[PDB]
Amino acid sequence: GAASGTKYRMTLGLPVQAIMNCADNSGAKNLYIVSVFGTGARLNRLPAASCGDMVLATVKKGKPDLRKKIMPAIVVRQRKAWRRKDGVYLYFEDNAGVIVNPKGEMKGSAITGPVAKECADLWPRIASNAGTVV
Amino acid sequence: KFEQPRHGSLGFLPRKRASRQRGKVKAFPKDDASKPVHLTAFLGYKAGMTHIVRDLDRPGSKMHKREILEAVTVIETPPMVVVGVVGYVETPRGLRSLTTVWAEHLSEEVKRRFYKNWFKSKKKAFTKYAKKYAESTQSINRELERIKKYCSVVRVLAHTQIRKTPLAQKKAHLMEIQVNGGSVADKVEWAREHFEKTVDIKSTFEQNEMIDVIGVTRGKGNEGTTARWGTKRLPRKTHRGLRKVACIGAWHPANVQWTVARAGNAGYMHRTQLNSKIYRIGAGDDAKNASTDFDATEKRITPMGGFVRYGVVENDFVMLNGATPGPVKRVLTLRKSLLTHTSRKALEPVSLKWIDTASKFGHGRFQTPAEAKQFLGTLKKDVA
Amino acid sequence: MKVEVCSFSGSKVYPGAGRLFVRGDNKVFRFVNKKSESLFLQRKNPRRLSWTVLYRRMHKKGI
RNA sequence: UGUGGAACGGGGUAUUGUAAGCAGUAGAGUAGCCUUGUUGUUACGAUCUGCUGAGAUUAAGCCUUUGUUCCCAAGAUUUGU
RNA sequence: CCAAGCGUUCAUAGCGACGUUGCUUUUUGAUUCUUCGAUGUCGGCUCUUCCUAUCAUACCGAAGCAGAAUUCGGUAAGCGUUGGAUUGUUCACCCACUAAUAGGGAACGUGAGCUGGGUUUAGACCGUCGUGAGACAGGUUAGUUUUACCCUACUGAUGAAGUGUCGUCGCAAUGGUAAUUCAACUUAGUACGAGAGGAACCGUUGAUUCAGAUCAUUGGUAUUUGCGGCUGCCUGACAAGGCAAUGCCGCGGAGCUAUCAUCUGCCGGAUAACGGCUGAACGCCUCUAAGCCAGAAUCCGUGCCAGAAAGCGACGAUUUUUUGG
RNA sequence: GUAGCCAAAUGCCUCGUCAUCUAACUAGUGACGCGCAUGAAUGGAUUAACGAGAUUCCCACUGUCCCUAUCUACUAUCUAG
RNA sequence: GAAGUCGGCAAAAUGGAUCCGUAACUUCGGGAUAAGGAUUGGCUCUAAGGGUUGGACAACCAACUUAGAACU
RNA sequence: CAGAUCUUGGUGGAAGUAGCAAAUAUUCAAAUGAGAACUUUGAAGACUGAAGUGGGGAAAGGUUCCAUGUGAACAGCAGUU
RNA sequence: GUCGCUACUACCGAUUGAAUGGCUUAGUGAGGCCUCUGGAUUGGCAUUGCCGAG
RNA sequence: UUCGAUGGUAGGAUAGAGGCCUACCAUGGUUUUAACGGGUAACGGGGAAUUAGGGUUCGAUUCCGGAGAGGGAGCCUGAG
Repeated sequence: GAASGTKYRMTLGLPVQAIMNCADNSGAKNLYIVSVFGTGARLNRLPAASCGDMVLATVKKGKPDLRKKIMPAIVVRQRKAWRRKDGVYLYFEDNAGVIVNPKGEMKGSAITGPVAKECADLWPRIASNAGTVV
Repeated sequence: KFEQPRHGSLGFLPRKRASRQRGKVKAFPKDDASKPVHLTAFLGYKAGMTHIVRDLDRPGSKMHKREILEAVTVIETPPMVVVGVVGYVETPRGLRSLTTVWAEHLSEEVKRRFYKNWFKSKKKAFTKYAKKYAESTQSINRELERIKKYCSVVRVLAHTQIRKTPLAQKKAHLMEIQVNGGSVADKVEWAREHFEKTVDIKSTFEQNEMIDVIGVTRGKGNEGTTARWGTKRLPRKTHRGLRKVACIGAWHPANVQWTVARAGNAGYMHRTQLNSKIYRIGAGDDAKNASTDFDATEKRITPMGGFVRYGVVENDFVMLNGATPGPVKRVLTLRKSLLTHTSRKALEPVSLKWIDTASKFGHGRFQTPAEAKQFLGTLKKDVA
Repeated sequence: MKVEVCSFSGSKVYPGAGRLFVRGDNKVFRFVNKKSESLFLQRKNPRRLSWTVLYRRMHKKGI
């Protein structure tokens, strides 16, 4: 919410309880998705996220200081393929996210691995720490 | 508790098979006496689907001035033949047809509509009417003057030229098309001069126009509530099945309500989809039907190997964006929009950059036979 | 309106055809169809599969 | 009895992936036979290479066809201001 | 309802004692009018509908710079009211998202719809009580969930004609109906405002939920047993095949299908609260008494679905030199 | 009521108090015990191995689910008996 | 990837053989196939492990294993 | 006698309805016959796969064994068997 | 000596313990070297392919 | 003691000896005279401090030898 504007609809691939990798040097090894920001009301429907989303996650493996607490995170890579507006279906080799604050500023300083273009446009702070895009 | 929206819409009831196949216009556009005389509907045949790439002209959009890929539906629209005129008087019980005037000569295609076995019949359908037309030519004028003096709605009888369409059906589709324009007298005169004459698709519709598509959807047969109404599947432990509704009603009322999902027919229903934009009105007498200003290859609008289960489109066609009701080769009705369009999307001109002509019978990778020849080189049967 | 080349079979890729896979080592692969993608995931060698243009170029098929 | 239909055939479009057979010493090597070879014959040999973008399938709910061969110019019921 | 009062100061901004007039009761209780030749009994799942005693969304009013926050206050049930740890549970408490996670009825809705976690008294253990057999304001474990092929209801599918016959094109009485919400940006650093701060009508780009379709692309599906590969056995060998209740594996057109894919989803009238105009009554004033406008996601319509199988219209040809007309 | 043991299959109050796991547990385990109403062959405590016994948690895995879809055979369907 | 459900019910996953490695606890007997890893086809060879038998030996006949290597 | 979930007997609607779906599978030609999907012969395709759908016995049955004829009843379809 | 009370030490320690450096486990793996190919160009042969460097 | 630990045979590599490496063959080799493992707040020695004799402590440091150029690994030139 209120990252850089509007993002096109993308195929959801990371529902709740999904464990994705952590793509920054904050000290966490994985992110366990607890909730997804912006999810509406629908019976029995599990909230899910795509690249550039603003999920809430916990650290299951990593520093004990970073463990046992909820923290905002941004999804940067997903295994599920999604279609761009130019009719291109693309997907990454893994599901990965980065720990951020409610404003979207990364807790870490460097991003390892590629970053989706949609996430880069939505969150400029992620784009600065990112290397290659798509 | 745990509220959720109801499954399905109560406006599309009953979910029965449509009583027709052609697809009728339930409401023609409101008549205006200032604009010139024109038609308000047309008939075509769904040839198939493809996709196109075009530059998106939309200020403020993320993909502004950037190429986007969109799916389109191709509908073959050869010119229709006007063979009759019908006048409707406005009675306090609705619109009532006063009289119908037909043309002197009617083709075999339209004459087949009035028969179940045309070949076995004696081909006596408008013989005496033609005799009256040729006897002294006063009854036709008298009826036309009656339509001019009375009546407020004028509709011409026009039939499709299915003969020049690869469909095996020889019987033509006949339809009443309301004539909008200035004054009933001009409407009747326009019909009279257009008797036994062809009306083209580009005279009725134009590029970038928003229209409506009316047709009967693809038949699906009987179907359970899970796929007919999108209900939740019951757990695996459910005895005696799990693809049903667990509670179909409650005590008092001791009856099953009309709002409860039940198994039954799930297809072959009359629908009209609104706001279909015309991306291209192509002619059947040019070799660049599928050629754009950014792709100068002389190719027509036909996938490699022809349209799947349809054939080759050699007549005029339309490139409505998105999907349309009904399967391939079904006759579809195109109607002028009843609403007024002023949004950016509706008013945006469309300039296609590329139209896919690869085979839809598989994972086609060659747009044209020449491109296939150049890539593949010489083959064993090709050289000898 | 650009046309790409398949990263496995070498066939011309028109828009709206096949899929795109970006690996963890920041490499981009374009697959013309699921067959090419599956064989790549199975580690099949394009220089070994007879129907790939890379095999034809290596073996000088067609002279 | 008609821009008629059907059954095949051809072409196109698609799927798979290079058919059987022949030839080659290419082949890790292994045994006999000879004037004794910087291509020594012969026998066995997973496999490989060339004919071969080959072969096979291709409507059964693909397209097309001026190709071939046949078939239909019938039977029964109902219906009148 | 009354008003002693609290509310630096004003009895009803708003709280507001003591009494008093009522409504509801899903709290058990009271009685025993129905049922003991038999109404399967909690919860959960699924699904539909109804009420407002309104959580959010729509439009209004009340005070104070504004901007928030409150009365949710006035109308309003059209449209929504979530994902989890736990409780068998009803309820209730936490983790989060969200505009919101409002309350109830429908035999405390829903077992020939499901499940059997609760009860489930047969087997068995424990605590207390009893000499004992055994008992429980108790705990624990294991324990068969039958039948629709009948009538009606509902969902779909055919269907005769005395009112000529067979077809084509039509009208539409009636019944149903559908869209919903949010974010960002331009308004705008603008109105406002000593200051920091800070809106709104509109418009644009997107998105959530719902609804109707479609298969161009992508994904899934494999009896295309279509192609190729593999194991055991068999047809003397190669080749070509068969069996192994679809032998297994990779790809796999066509079809189907995916909020895993794509497309589409309006404006007219009458109003509720409320605000005004000409204007009396009650010689003036005051929205009201007559009359006229404005005005809600409200109601009814346009549009959309079905088409009265006993509603209707226009048009076409009327057993052929045999016969019937 | 000694040695032991415990909100234990035995504790009404009770979802007892504290600690642990989880983002969140009235669950589970580990400690405490004025224990309504534990307790020593009506046996108390512990116990390796064993168990289609009961309970809690973790990994692998998966249509249990998000969210359903597709395929096969036999029915259901129609027909003769 | 258990978010379903009272409850991982059902299904999936593992599975043969050879070579490594195997914890707490224990009644010292086990746990244990603990857990956790690697290999497996075809073809051509190499080495070792046994029987009678003609004058240090020996041309047969009659045999099955194990281990290793190259190639594909 | 109108009742007694009365007694015995006969006969209804449901109704040409539920249903006649475990055990992989049958096909071609000829003969007989009024009549052939079920009889016989030949051919083909399959199964039981020696802990068998094979060959014998104990208990039990009692002529079911064999030949020649019949097709009224049974063989929930048919029948020349 | 007991409890009562205060600062401090060490052990065990559920939490299926965490984290820094080494020893290993299985896979992957840059770069140089050797080795098989490889052939922009040169290279003796208007003339031709041969040793080739490469 | 596998993927070389002990020795033999043969070969490869090195400038050269050599289990340095490879294939095969036997199960060997060290160890209470302390093998193996661990700590070293350990570069070693000439030497320095204390000074009856004997002993104790230190040596990063003017000299000699060894290793290193943040950490490993690989290589060209060059006698090195």
